[PDB]
Amino acid sequence: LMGGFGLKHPPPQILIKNTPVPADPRSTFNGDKLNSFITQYSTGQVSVEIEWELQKENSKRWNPEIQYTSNYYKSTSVDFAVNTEGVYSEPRPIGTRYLTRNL
Amino acid sequence: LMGGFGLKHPPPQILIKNTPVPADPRSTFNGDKLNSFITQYSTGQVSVEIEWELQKENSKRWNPEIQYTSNYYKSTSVDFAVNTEGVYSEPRPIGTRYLTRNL
Repeated sequence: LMGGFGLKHPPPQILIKNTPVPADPRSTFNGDKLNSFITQYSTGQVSVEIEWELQKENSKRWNPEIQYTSNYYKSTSVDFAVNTEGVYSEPRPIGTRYLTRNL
Repeated sequence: LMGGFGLKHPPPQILIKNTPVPADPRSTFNGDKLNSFITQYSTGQVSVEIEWELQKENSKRWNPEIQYTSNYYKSTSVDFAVNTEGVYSEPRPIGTRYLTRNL
């Protein structure tokens, strides 16, 4: 109901964790669990690639369609770009429905 | 200079004419040319088919382009259609230059 593709078997969820590294323990045995660790974090790269299938539009409409376009007039900044501070923003929401079809 | 493709050998020009059909002449020979004809005209069908080669656009521009689009707002008639009297009109001239490229 938020929109999308419903899936019985959606793309699986991917879990990631840092392995705990203990700090130096006591030199005499204690049976309690170890609560003292070295502080860590990790960084890296992630890639994702999706193949999409397209359904081409085949239409005998004579007159031109409605299209999504960018504003022609001058502006202080470009839409869908960074500003002076280096912040990327998205000006408006963009839907999918422009071309037409007979009911 | 009006714009277009210059051609040393352009598509050839096609000439068409009704063949003259004489009206009944005199029953005694005269050597002057015949100036009296039957009035005629012709109608028919014509087809023309052109193959066009396309140059695809390959671009890394991040932000959206300018596109030619039709007006969204309500109107008394549709652009590029017939009116109530059956007259077809073209509202505006439409150029070819919308997508962009680096200089």
